[PDB]
Amino acid sequence: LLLVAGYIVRTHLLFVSRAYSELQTEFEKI
Amino acid sequence: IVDRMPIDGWNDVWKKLHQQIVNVEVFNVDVVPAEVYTTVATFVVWSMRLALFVSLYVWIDSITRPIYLGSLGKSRA
Amino acid sequence: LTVLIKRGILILIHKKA
Amino acid sequence: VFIALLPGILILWFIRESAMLLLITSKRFLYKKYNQLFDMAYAENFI
Amino acid sequence: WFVALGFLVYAWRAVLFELSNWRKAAFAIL
Amino acid sequence: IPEFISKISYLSVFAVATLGTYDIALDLGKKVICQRDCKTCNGWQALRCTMCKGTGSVHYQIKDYNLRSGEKPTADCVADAIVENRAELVHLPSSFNHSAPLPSKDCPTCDGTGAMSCTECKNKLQVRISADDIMEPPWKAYNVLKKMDYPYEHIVHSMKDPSIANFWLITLPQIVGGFDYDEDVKKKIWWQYEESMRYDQLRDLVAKRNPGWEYLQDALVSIDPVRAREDPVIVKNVPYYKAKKSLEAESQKKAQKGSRQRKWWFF
Ligand SMILES: [Zn+2]
Ligand SMILES: [Zn+2]
Repeated sequence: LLLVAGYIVRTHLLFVSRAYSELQTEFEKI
Repeated sequence: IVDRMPIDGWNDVWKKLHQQIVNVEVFNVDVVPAEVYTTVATFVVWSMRLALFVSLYVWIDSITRPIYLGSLGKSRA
Repeated sequence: LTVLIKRGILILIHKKA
Repeated sequence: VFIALLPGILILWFIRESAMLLLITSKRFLYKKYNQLFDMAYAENFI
Repeated sequence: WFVALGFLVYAWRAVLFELSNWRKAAFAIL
Repeated sequence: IPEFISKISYLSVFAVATLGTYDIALDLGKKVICQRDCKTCNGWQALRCTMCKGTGSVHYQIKDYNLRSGEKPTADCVADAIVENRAELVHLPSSFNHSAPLPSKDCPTCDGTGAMSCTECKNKLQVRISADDIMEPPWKAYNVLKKMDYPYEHIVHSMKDPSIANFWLITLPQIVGGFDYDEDVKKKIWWQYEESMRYDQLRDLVAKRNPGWEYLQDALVSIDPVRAREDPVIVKNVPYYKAKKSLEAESQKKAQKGSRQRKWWFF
């Protein structure tokens, strides 16, 4: 259970980081 | 609050404690509601900080920014 | 409640807040 | 331990889904805006 | 607004913590 | 100037956002990290400092003195050597009880706290990975209660009676268990018991203050060292106690003189 939770966390963290970076660049476009 | 009561004085310490004490107080606080409090609390508190910052940003921005086969028809006309 | 001092030190503490 | 670990996973999942929604909506909006800006200039005439 | 009211009544003492820090930081800045 | 402020605020809100995400990112790992468990200190990283027993007020002594050629072993010369550290300063435990109470200062091994941290535990491995701390186990409770000893002193002292020893040693196991002892078992129990009662018989006999009790005192200090090192009945210095007893006798004599001539002036 802990390993599954950690894997889900790592995927979520990577997705959130790249999403917020892209949102920053894209709102800087406008 | 006593610091780092190490391992094995208690059975001697309770030798005197039990004769001096008139009333002990024991606290019962589990771990899981505390952890649920940590996760929900950091979520709500950091969203509160984000809300304050985004409100300040949008207000100061809305105030400050307005102050600122190819030679057929070309041979006979 | 289980606060973490750096260099990896776990300290159990009183109830909450 | 399961119900203890659940809310952090859930709140991070909501954060991820909200970020995905915002990014995708902004992507569609900027795509249509840039295409409309190009189409005032290069397409049929315009209004 | 209602789920926000529930969530703020739920975590009252931590909200008072953060508000105390906000007031202290503002008075230290001023 | 305005665009820079707008840009830095619009970047600050997103910096707040990513920092806040990192907070929960560390928080989820924060309740699945625990302190590494040892077997000396059980992960508490502290055991009672045995070289001071936890009291801390250890005795100190000068062992050797490098005296200058032409001086006498006085006390002020020893103090002057202590100033320049030309005398061997050694630490004696307060567990050893001496005839002359030496200066009792703080124990350097624990800095006055009374405990030694578990130096076997190292900084690189002070944390574990197990989520054992969330589900409170049976084994941690049983272990922390396994070092509570169920202190039996409330029966061992009360056990010194022939009928009561008969009861506790023989009758209770024969009734509860439903078995019957062999005669070898009963006789070995009785022999080991009578052999164990030697020290308390000798303590009772030396407690009479009968004449020639110093011989039984040396018998007590000979039969068992560790217990006789802590028995309050045994006096460290015999002439001390003897002359103090004689002095107290003459003191109550002169007290009687005072209390009898105090009643001959009001008449
Ligand atoms: Zn240890
Ligand atoms: Zn010590």
